[PDB]
Amino acid sequence: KAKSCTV
Amino acid sequence: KAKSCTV
Amino acid sequence: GAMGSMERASLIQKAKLAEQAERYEDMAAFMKGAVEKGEELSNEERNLLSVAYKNVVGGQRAAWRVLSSIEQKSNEEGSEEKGPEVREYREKVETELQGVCDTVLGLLDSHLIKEAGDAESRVFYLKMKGDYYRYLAEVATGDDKKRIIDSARSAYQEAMDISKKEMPPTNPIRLGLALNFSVFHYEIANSPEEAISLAKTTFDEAMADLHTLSEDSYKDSTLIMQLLRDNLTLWT
Amino acid sequence: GAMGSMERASLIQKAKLAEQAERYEDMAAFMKGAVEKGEELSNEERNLLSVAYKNVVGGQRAAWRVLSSIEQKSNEEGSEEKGPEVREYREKVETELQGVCDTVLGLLDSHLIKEAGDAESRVFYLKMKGDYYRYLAEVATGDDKKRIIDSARSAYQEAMDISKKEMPPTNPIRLGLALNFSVFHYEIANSPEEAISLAKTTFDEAMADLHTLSEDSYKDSTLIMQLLRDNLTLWT
Ligand SMILES: CN(CCS)C(=O)c1cc(Br)cc(C=O)c1
Ligand SMILES: CN(CCS)C(=O)c1cc(Br)cc(C=O)c1
Ligand SMILES: [Cl-]
Ligand SMILES: [Cl-]
Ligand SMILES: [Mg+2]
Ligand SMILES: [Mg+2]
Ligand SMILES: [Mg+2]
Ligand SMILES: [Mg+2]
Ligand SMILES: [Mg+2]
Repeated sequence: KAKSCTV
Repeated sequence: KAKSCTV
Repeated sequence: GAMGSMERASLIQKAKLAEQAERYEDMAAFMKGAVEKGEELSNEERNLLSVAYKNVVGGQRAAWRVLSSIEQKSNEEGSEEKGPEVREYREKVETELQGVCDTVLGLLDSHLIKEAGDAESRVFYLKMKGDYYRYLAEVATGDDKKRIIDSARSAYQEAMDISKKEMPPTNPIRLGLALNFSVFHYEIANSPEEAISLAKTTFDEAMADLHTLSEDSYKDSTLIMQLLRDNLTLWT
Repeated sequence: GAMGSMERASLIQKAKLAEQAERYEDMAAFMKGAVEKGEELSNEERNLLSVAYKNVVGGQRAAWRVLSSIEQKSNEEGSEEKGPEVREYREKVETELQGVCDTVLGLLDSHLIKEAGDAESRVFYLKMKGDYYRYLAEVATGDDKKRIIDSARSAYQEAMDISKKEMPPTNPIRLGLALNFSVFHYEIANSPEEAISLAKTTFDEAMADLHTLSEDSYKDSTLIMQLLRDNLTLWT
């Protein structure tokens, strides 16, 4: 799972 | 008691 | 304010539901919340405000009169001492009534009256100011009684001056104001002749202007004229 | 709407309290109510909307992946038949996830996007539209899958076109959009080379513009650049 725009 | 402006 | 989180339109809607359910304390709390939103009130909204508080304070006044009569009988010669309870409970009801009057007067002062420029709104609010000072005067017995009576008189007089200049003699707000000011003269100010003269002049000037009205306006005006006539019959 | 009676400002206030309490379902419901008041959202309010729904859908996506993995193992050779329960429960979670995506997409369509004229708001909402179509695409297996993927692509592409014209390469919204579009290419569109090329070009153009920024803006931009770098390390 790639990092998306969160937190 | 006189009647005032009600109801 | 406990109504600060509710939408103005929802407060209005709930005030109307509370009226239908005869929940006048709730109605008044909803309308207080609506006033505190800071916008001016429409004609219908002013009527909801007045109906709500008139019903709340009307129940308190009726209870106060029952208790005051019991208390007066307790102070007759030959009446047994029953302790402080009647006075205490009359004082409790009186304090609540004064609190409601202070709440209404506070809404008028912050800031309904100062923002009311049209005759129909300004006269309506000044009449209310006279009414709630009058209810304070009904229970007043101390050193501020004269100033409470004068506050009622001054508000009614300003409303009368505007109503005579700006509104026809059949206007229901003008008529209801004159009715209540006449009651003030009779019941508060010890001026029965002024009460009679005001009721008669108001009735006669309205009668002469009925010819200008539609059927529906005629019904509205004649309803209040009958209250003036009822009082004149009581007083003469 | 169950929030129709609450003031817009109270909904915003409660969304912030819900965030502090980690009550993201409540946060999202408050922000949905705020959007439905019909006024445009400020920068801070847009961030609250996005955080709320990202947390709600993030929990659903994580649960869906757990259940999908269990279901896939159930369909291996040698696995015992356990009945319809795993599929049924995966479908239940999937339907709820789709419902949340449809809710967000509905808010964007009625009427956040059409009312958004500044680049910062329009790009933000179009990025969200791409994201929630992407989450629909993650679970799609039927005849509309290609159209769902194309809806995500089209929203991202419009957001990219605006962001490149109207915003500096270090702008955090532009960077987060490029990050998410790269993830779309890698995970949804079977285009790992496009994902890598977009992440690299985005990173390099931001690096060249860092010299223009204050210390605080530099921190904001470099945080997102590190996510791009993390993905490039994973992908290469
Ligand atoms: C019939 N009627 C009540 C008896 S006066 C009214 O038209 C009315 C109602 C309200 Br609320 C306020 C006022 C003020 O003058 C008058
Ligand atoms: C740090 N960060 C999150 C990781 S990209 C952001 O600045 C951010 C936050 C939100 Br809400 C939306 C967007 C859109 O691009 C970007
Ligand atoms: Cl008591
Ligand atoms: Cl289930
Ligand atoms: Mg005004
Ligand atoms: Mg006039
Ligand atoms: Mg509002
Ligand atoms: Mg706009
Ligand atoms: Mg710009």
